[PDB]
Amino acid sequence: APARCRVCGDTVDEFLDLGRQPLSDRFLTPADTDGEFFYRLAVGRCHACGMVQLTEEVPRHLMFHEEYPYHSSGSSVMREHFAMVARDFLATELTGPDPFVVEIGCNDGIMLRAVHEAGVRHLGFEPSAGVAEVARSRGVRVRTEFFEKATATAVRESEGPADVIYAANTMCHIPYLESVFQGADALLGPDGVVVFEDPYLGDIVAKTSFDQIYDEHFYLFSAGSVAAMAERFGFELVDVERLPVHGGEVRYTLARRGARTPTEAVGRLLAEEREQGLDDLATLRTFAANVHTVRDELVALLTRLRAEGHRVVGYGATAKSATVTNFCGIGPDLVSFVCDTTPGKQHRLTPGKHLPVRPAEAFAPDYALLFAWNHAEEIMAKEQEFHQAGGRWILYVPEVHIR
Ligand SMILES: Nc1ncnc2c1ncn2[C@@H]1O[C@H](CSCC[C@H](N)C(=O)O)[C@@H](O)[C@H]1O
Ligand SMILES: Cc1cn([C@H]2C[C@H](O)[C@@H](COP(=O)(O)O)O2)c(=O)[nH]c1=O
Ligand SMILES: [Zn+2]
Repeated sequence: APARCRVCGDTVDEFLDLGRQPLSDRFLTPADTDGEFFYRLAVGRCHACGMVQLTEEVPRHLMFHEEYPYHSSGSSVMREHFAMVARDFLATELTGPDPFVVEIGCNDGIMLRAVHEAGVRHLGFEPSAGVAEVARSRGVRVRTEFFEKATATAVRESEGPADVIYAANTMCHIPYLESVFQGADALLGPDGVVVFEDPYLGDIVAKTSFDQIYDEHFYLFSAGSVAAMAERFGFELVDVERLPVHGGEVRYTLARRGARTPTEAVGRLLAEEREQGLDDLATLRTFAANVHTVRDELVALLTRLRAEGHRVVGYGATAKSATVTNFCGIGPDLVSFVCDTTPGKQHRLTPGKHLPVRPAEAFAPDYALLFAWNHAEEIMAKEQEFHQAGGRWILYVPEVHIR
């Protein structure tokens, strides 16, 4: 029997079943292995409001806790991006004599750092206690708390109204959006905005990039779903922008209903989504057929390659890759190990399928399976050596192909 929509409570129509999955970032020490968590990863569309979402939630505190392993400042290009975000806010929203910006999911303080440094009052919400502490050491004010209604309301009471509430790669992790927006209601000034950027459903379908579907991406936002969501909560979609990062995102700007005028980009994106059928169950079924084809093809290839004695190695032990390995039944018998630059992932086995993770230097095989497809260019150039040697790259986004 079907899931209830986490926004409006109506029935969700499941369109893709990705099977039993581990938590995407629980890399196993061989010393433990035993009590590995699995859940059923599948995706559906609310029948009333069209919000695309997972049909089983992972409990928030099993993902967001004291050992949260994703550190934002690992990425130089993401450090640059969030500096730019900070500068953009200071030029446009945080222009007053004593403004205030709240960030949901501030992580190691990669964006709020630049706001603090501009002398602007701020507060991060970061429930993962470890990274929260990194943000604090860097001067950012942080509450080690989940942003929701009550926690947002107590910040209003002690610190006054916010001009901006920002969330980057965070809103799609939070099923309880109503509580989030009751929080925003309490906390924003009359003209304030909620601004969030997350993986975009349009790019997922166009690219068949189904490895964007894993535990921490409860929602696959579009302009259409976000607009309806907003409307339900007394908000309004007033700006949108497409971002190239993390495989394709949109940054959505909401204000309170009737408070701001929507930009021409909003209507434009809404019409694009409409003519492309992005709101149709039927389109999402085509996507799921395309995903099955990718699986069929990727498996057939890897098995052909093993029968012919070609060694295959994985490149990039991405959080996304968990979905591909578990969905495709790819274990050590089809890919011997995965090269990764993160030392907290090395000396360990990948979530669910338990591929050994070895350092980058281990790379120098006949074929390399490129899991970090969103950094393909960078990777293939760094490793020209390999492909000069007759090495070949198997990619599965947007299709199974070799290069
Ligand atoms: N209700 C909530 N309020 C605030 N942060 C939350 C939350 N639920 C999850 N998070 C946090 O959201 C983050 C998702 S990862 C995002 C960090 C990233 N570089 C960025 O773009 O901000 C984690 O650090 C996690 O602890
Ligand atoms: C770009 C790159 C990423 N990786 C891995 C590290 C991370 O685990 C992951 C990509 O992180 P991102 O999604 O935050 O950009 O891929 C490598 O091992 N080598 C590389 O050259
Ligand atoms: Zn709904």
